[PDB]
Amino acid sequence: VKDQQEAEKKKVMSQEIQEQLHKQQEVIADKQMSVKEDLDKVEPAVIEAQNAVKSIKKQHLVEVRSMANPPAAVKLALESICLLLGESTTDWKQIRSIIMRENFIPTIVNFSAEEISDAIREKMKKNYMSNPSYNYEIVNRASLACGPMVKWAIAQLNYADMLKRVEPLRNELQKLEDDAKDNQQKANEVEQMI
Repeated sequence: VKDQQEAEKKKVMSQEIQEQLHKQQEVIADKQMSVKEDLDKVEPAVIEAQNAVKSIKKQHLVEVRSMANPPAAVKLALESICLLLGESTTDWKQIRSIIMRENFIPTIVNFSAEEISDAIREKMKKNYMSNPSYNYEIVNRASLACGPMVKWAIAQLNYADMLKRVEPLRNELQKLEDDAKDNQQKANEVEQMI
């Protein structure tokens, strides 16, 4: 009778612990659903960036390849994507060689800034946050040859700010979803033990 009273006290404590773990799991599941909405926003923003990538004309790329003395606005617009791939050269005679090469088109197709280094991106942020060319009005006025590709560059830098935010949010979600599932399994195991 004393051993059964001690086991009954241990069972009531484990019952209260199992209730607290079930409430903690429900709070974790609510936090997981809130970061899931953030993850859905980031996935549509990535999809919009991919749609901007698809919005490329083959003719518009070679207008840049056939341009020998361009407006200074479109010259800076290609300097935006020059160092994105990692070319520090700024002369137009020398930078038209990367534009001229055929490696230039498929690299724009599969491109991701998730793999792009933070340090080079920081250089892409510092230089291009001062640009009149970054303003979608200067490029459009200068040419519609640089309109869509510059629109893709703008999308990508906005995507990188959204991404500092996204790596934090997704890290939170992986932790929140994993903690919610582990808390639910633990809640089931403790309810079975109770």
